[PDB]
This record gives sequence, C-alpha cells and structure tokens, in this order.
Amino acid sequence: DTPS
Amino acid sequence: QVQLQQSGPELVRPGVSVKISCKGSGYTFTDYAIHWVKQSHAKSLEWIGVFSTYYGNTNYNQKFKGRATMTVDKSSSTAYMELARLTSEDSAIYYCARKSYYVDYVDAMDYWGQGTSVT
Amino acid sequence: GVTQEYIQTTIQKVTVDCKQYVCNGFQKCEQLLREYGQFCSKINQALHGANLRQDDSVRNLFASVKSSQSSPIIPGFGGDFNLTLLEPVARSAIEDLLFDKVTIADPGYMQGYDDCMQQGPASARDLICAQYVAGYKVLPPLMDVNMEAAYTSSLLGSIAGVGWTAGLSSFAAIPFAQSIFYRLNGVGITQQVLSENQKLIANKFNQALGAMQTGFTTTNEAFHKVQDAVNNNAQALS
Amino acid sequence: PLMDVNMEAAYTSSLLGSIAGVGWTAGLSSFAAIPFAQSIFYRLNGVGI
Amino acid sequence: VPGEMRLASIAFNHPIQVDQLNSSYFKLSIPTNFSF
Amino acid sequence: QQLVRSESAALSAQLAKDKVNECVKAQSKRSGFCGQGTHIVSFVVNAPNG
Amino acid sequence: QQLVRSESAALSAQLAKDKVNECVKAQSKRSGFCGQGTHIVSFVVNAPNGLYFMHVGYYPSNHIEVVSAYGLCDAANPTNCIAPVNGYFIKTNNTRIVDEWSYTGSSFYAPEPITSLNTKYVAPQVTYQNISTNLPPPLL
Amino acid sequence: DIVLTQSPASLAVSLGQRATISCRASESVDNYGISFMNWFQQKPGQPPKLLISATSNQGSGVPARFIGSGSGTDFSLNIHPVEEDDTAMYFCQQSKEVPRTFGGGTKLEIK
Ligand SMILES: *[C@@H]1O[C@H](CO)[C@@H](O[C@@H]2O[C@H](CO)[C@@H](O)[C@H](O)[C@H]2NC(C)=O)[C@H](O)[C@H]1NC(C)=O
Ligand SMILES: *[C@@H]1O[C@H](CO)[C@@H](O[C@@H]2O[C@H](CO)[C@@H](O)[C@H](O)[C@H]2NC(C)=O)[C@H](O)[C@H]1NC(C)=O
Ligand SMILES: *[C@@H]1O[C@H](CO)[C@@H](O[C@@H]2O[C@H](CO)[C@@H](O)[C@H](O)[C@H]2NC(C)=O)[C@H](O)[C@H]1NC(C)=O
Ligand SMILES: *[C@@H]1O[C@H](CO)[C@@H](O[C@@H]2O[C@H](CO)[C@@H](O)[C@H](O)[C@H]2NC(C)=O)[C@H](O)[C@H]1NC(C)=O
Ligand SMILES: *[C@@H]1O[C@H](CO)[C@@H](O)[C@H](O)[C@H]1NC(C)=O
Repeated sequence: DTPS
Repeated sequence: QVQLQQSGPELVRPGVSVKISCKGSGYTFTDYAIHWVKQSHAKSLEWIGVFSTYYGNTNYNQKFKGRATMTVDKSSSTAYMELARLTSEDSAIYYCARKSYYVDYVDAMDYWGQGTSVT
Repeated sequence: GVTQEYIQTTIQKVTVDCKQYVCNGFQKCEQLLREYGQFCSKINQALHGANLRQDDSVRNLFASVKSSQSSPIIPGFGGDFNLTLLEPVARSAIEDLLFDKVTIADPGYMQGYDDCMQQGPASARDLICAQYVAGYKVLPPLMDVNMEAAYTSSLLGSIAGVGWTAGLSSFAAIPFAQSIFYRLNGVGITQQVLSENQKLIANKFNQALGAMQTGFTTTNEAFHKVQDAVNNNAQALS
Repeated sequence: PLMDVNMEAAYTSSLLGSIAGVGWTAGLSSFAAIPFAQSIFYRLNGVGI
Repeated sequence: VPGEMRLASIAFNHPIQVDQLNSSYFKLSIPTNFSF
Repeated sequence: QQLVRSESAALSAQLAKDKVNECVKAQSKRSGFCGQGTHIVSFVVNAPNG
Repeated sequence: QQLVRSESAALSAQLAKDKVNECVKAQSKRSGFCGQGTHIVSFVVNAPNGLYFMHVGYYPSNHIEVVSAYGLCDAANPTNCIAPVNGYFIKTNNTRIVDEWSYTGSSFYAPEPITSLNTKYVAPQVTYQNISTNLPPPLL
Repeated sequence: DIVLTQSPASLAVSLGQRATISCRASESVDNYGISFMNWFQQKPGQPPKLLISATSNQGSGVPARFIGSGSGTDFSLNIHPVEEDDTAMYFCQQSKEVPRTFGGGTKLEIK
C-alpha cells in the first residue's frame, strides 16, 4: 500500500 | 522586435561597382545567414545569394557569380553586398532577409528589410 | 557457416516444507521433531537465500540486454536474407523447435495442482503432482515468457547497426543488408567484390541458416547441453 | 591482514595520480602528466563528441 | 493504518522506435542532452 | 548441492552477459570467441534455463 | 567451507585485477563492464575485504530523429566520394550554415560545416548522394 | 532549378468569398517527403511577407486562414474568408535547390  | 535597417537608394551611373548594406537589430546577428533578393517588377523577383554570418560561406545565383560578393562587419551587426559593373538592366529594389526554419529542413526567408533601390 | 552454444543462466527454484518432508503431521513425530526444529529453520533460510540470488542474476542480465532504441520488426526483414528468426506476429520458429525437441515435463501453475487431483487422466505420472505429497514447491520463473520474448525481439531490432563508431548513443537505423556489407568490408573484403557478389552472398548466407532446421539433434553438442540442463533439474528433485 | 591499512592507502593514491591520462597511445611506458581536466576532454572526444 | 496490498503487472519499458526506411537515405536517432 | 549449483549458474550468467554486450551488439575482432571464422552478426534466443 | 570460500575469493580477485588494468588505467571501448553509458574515467577505493569501484558514465537523453546520408559525392566527378569520420552527414537544420549538408558528432547533436578534418575519401557507392554544386572537400 | 508557374494570372472575388491559387512545378519538389514549398504575399510599397510552408498552414507569421495544399508537382493556396486586406501579389517558392527560384506570382483582387 502507498509508503509510510 | 527584429529589424533589418538598410542603406538609402541611389541613381548610380553604369559601369560603377555598387555597395549596399543591411544592419540587423534585436537578435544576435551571427546566428543567421543573410539572404539577398532583386526585384524589377511586382511580378519579377529573383534570388541573388546567401551569406553565412558566422562562417562567411556563400552560395550565389549563377548569373551573379562573376559580379557579386558579400562581406560582414560583425562589430556593426551588418552585412554588405557589392555588385561589379552596374548596367541599366540592374535597376531594382534590393532586399536583405534573415534565414529561418519554421519547418524542419525547409529554408524560409522570414523577416525582410523594407528594401533599397538602385538605378 | 553457423556455430551454436548454450549458456545456462538459472537453476530451477525449489523450496521445501521441511516439517512436511520429515514427517506427515503424525503427532508423535511432531513432538520429537521439535528437538531438531532449528535444523529446518536453517534449511529454509539457506534455500531462500539461494532463490533470491537466482532472481537477482536474472534481473541483472535483462537490464543489459535491453536497448534504449530499436527498429520495429516487420515481415520481409533482411531483404533477400531469409530471417526465420522473426516472431510469428509470440516466441519464434527457432524457439519453438528448441522447446519442442526438449523432453521436459509440462509446467505447473496453470492449472497446476488440479492435474494432481482425481479430476484428470489416470495416466498422469508427473513428478510435479508428487510435489504436493512430498512438500516440494517449484517456484514460478521470475520474468514471464512473454516479457522474455520482448527482450530478445529488442535485440533483433538493434541489429543494423553496431558500426559507425559509438553505437552506445546514436542509432543508425539502416537496412540489415547494408549492415552486413559493412561487416564484410570490416574483415578485409574489398568493396568492389561485395557489390559484384551481392546475390551470391545472400544465397550462401541463407544456406548456412537453412541448416538450423536440421541442427536440433543430440549429435549437436549445444543441443545436448540444453537437454542435460533439464535432466539435472529433474534428477535433483527425484 | 597482510598489507596494513597504510600501504593499501598508498597503493590507491598511486592509482589516482596515474590518471590524466592513459591516452596518447601506449601509456605502458611514457607518462603524459597533464591536468585532469585535459584528460577528460580527450575522453569526451574519444566518444564522438 | 495502511490498507490492502495491490496486485500489479510488471512494466515493460518499450525502446524508442526508429522507423526503418529504404532508399539512399535514412532516419537517425541522436541525443541532445547528455548527463553524467 | 543447491548452493553449489546456484553459484555456478550465476557465474555462467555473467558470461552470457558479456557475450550479449560483445558478440550480439557488435562485430568482434577478438577471434577464438564465437565460431572460428572471424565474426559477422550473431543472434540470441531463449532456451530452457538460459 | 573455508576451502570453498577461499577459492571463490581468489577468482573474484582475478576479476578485480582485470578491471584495474582496464577500467581504471584506461578508457574502455567494450561497453559491458562499468556503468551503461560508454566509458569515461573510473576510480577505485578500499572496502572491507575487497575493492570498491566507481564508474563515471555518460547517459544520453532527449533523442531526436534526423535525415542522414550514407555519404556524399560530386555529381560532376563520380570518383570523388567522401564519408564522415566518427560522425554523420545530416541534412542541415541550422540557420547558421548555408551548406545543404552538415556534420555532427556520434554522441551529441550539433551541426558543423563539412570540412576535410571530418571526412575520409572512400570508394564510390550507389547510395551516396550526388551533389550538383557546393562541396568543400574536394572543392572541385 | 524547378520552374514554377501559377494561375489564374489574377483573381477577383467578392468579400468573404472563398478563393484559390493553382501552382505547378516542372519537376517534383518532394525530397525525403520534406516538400520545401513556401508561399509569400506582397503589396505595393512593401517587401514580400512569408505566409506558409507546406506543413504550416498556421504559424510562420499567419492565421489558419491561409491553407496550402498538394504534393509532388501540384500545389495550391486556399483562403475561405477573403478580405480586402488580402489583396496582394502571391508567390510559390522552391527551397529544394539552388538558385532557389520562384514564381512570378498572381494578384488577388476584390471585385
Ligand atoms: C531544427 O531547427 C528548428 C528551428 O531552428 C527547431 O524548431 C524548434 O523546435 C523546438 C522543439 O519544441 C520548439 O520549441 C521551437 O519553437 C522550434 N523553433 C522554431 C524556430 O520553430 C528544431 O527543433 C530543430 N531540430 C529538428 C530536429 O527539427
Ligand atoms: C526461406 O524463405 C522461405 C520463403 O521465402 C520460407 O520457406 C517456406 O516457409 C513456409 C513456412 O514454414 C513453409 O510452409 C514452406 O514449406 C517453406 N518452403 C521451403 C521450400 O522450405 C522460409 O522462410 C525459409 N526456408 C528455409 C528452408 O530457409
Ligand atoms: C538536460 O538534462 C537535465 C538532466 O540531466 C534536465 O534538467 C533537469 O530537468 C528535470 C525535468 O523534470 C528537472 O526536474 C531537474 O530539476 C533538472 N535539473 C537537474 C537534474 O539538475 C533537462 O532535461 C536538461 N537541462 C537543460 C536543457 O538545461
Ligand atoms: C549518383 O550518381 C551515380 C552515377 O554516377 C549513381 O550510380 C548508379 O550506380 C549503380 C550501381 O549500383 C548503377 O547500376 C546505376 O546505373 C548508376 N546510376 C546512374 C544514373 O548511372 C548513384 O546511384 C547516384 N546516387 C543516387 C542516390 O542516385
Ligand atoms: C523500398 O524500395 C523498393 C524499391 O523499388 C520498393 O519496391 C519498396 O516498396 C520500398 N519499401 C517500402 C516499404 O516502400
């Protein structure tokens, strides 16, 4: 899922 | 804001060499070849030659190869054309012009000077 | 004339369910196996590292085969040269001969496991179904055969040319036949001869390539090496 | 280790000083001893610029 | 917190396609802006 | 056994990489590498594991 | 285990030796080795148990397509033919140059007049263009 | 050089009328598909002005009103909205080969  | 200033017209007697000039303005003069054209009538125009302003290389219409030469004063941003041995058949409006490429590999005459004339 | 060689680049990837391989979930051996549970942990880690290295060698290789630019591939490529290597716009006629002459078992993945199952022929004898008894798993290849075909079509379109200096920047984009004549002049054949013999040269070249249709036998050493790469993988699992 | 860290540093400083350049043919005998920037321009002209 | 993983296809970067031409002249691809 | 084989394949892949960047992408002047007849264009195709 | 590792390190050291005597001590024409951008100077430093190399390289961008010719000849004299050295003959697209054709580098686009420094004489070929008038090398 | 000719020698139209000019070449001007054809405009008391190039029917100093057309030896110029400030001499130009000759032209007029 899209980066932290 | 590009402009092509030119020398005034003259009624020169035959057999006299004639010098004509055109000064560029508003652009770097050395990045464009100068084109010269002769007009004797509204329907009669012909190419005279072309002069690189950076390398001094030229091409000429075959009819003027023994009579015309061209020079540049890089510090005056100006180009000159000289024509040996004037005759009454040379009366014309003379025009300097700036080379360009609106289309890839197609030479275009672009801006034109207002013209000058000799008789 | 033509010569051939096979250079292996990968090992089939395998993992093992170490708990399942040692015992089949009987509870007495599960209790006993726990005393040795750290051996299986070392086994799994070692195989995992080996498989990661196989994936990296593949990606590294494909990163260099790619060309930044190429000619499109169309039929009639090479003019009078025959060019049977052209894709059947796919893989290629030569790749199909090579894969069909090879005796390797049909791949899993799709449908895979349902060819292990009773919903299929009684004659299956695949070691691939035996993977689901023994706890083996053969991992799928990293690239997908379609992308692999695309990478080698890019190499075919980079031909014509390689000359004219550099070739690490500009792309000449000239006919294949023209690049051949430059290569022939690059080995000391004079240009005068090359212009006189152009059709003769094309015919001799085509005869050399025509022999490739008969080249896939075990008497061809390069083919034999392909066959034994397959045999080594099968034997390790058996 | 066999070499000591200091001698290893000396060997790679010698490589740094051999650059500029390996051109002018050979370079397995004579040493050009030219500025680094000049050797870069020869390398750029060696790739068709 | 973060959501679900996304399935995706691995991209294939296509090479620049230079048109093949016949006759006495040819198309040439050349760079205009090098970088170190 | 797998660790040994994996290593030899990696080294073999390095050889393949060099041939693509010499023998496929260029004419070679080196003799001894390719068929023994100077060099002219070479081609490469996919094969099982290589 | 130590005997196996020792052998692989020795082979790896042989590879390092070859790169120092090619990629560090000379420009390389190979491609392949080093970064994928031709080759220009490379450097090497110490690292634990080995050498660490850095390779400067040249990466092209912003490619354009242009018209080009295999060579040029005098239409009045079929035995005078030239071909570019380390570059290409392209149709001119530059306002500075009156000449119909121009010379450019093989790694970078930039037109220049065709002169004897950029050409070599070659045997005539059917694909060479016929120039009806102006070529400087030979002028005639 | 390629001889260029044009017709009708003059054309007269009503305001807002469509108008065209036909231009013929003694030999084709296409080389590598480039075309090399320029059209010019001139009025008394001033230098000629560039209008179009064979792939530029807008730009090159003009509005989309001036449409060049054709290939090979045949070319034309097409203006759907003629206005009285379009009365001018018009000229086909060869850029393909030296001397770079060009046509004597035709004159547009408002009836
Ligand atoms: C050839 O020269 C022309 C003009 O010198 C270049 O045309 C320019 O192209 C860029 C690319 O987007 C435009 O932003 C400029 O507006 C154009 N300038 C003009 C005056 O039209 C052209 O790129 C050059 N090269 C090629 C390959 O055509
Ligand atoms: C050489 O080119 C010919 C066509 O010019 C091809 O040979 C034919 O290929 C088709 C497709 O498989 C076959 O159906 C024909 O039977 C082939 N004919 C012959 C005489 O073999 C093919 O591209 C090349 N053939 C060879 C032998 O190199
Ligand atoms: C030449 O290439 C450089 C890249 O080396 C480009 O400059 C960069 O362009 C990107 C475009 O998105 C910018 O984000 C960067 O800020 C630019 N500068 C850098 C990386 O220093 C550009 O394509 C060209 N530059 C020119 C022509 O001046
Ligand atoms: C430039 O002119 C020469 C003629 O001097 C052309 O040479 C042709 O060469 C082929 C050899 O493959 C002959 O078969 C032709 O008969 C020659 N043509 C003529 C008209 O004699 C050469 O092709 C010309 N260049 C181009 C691009 O046409
Ligand atoms: C290339 O030139 C030949 C010469 O006759 C011609 O027959 C062929 O159609 C040309 N190719 C294309 C794609 O137009």
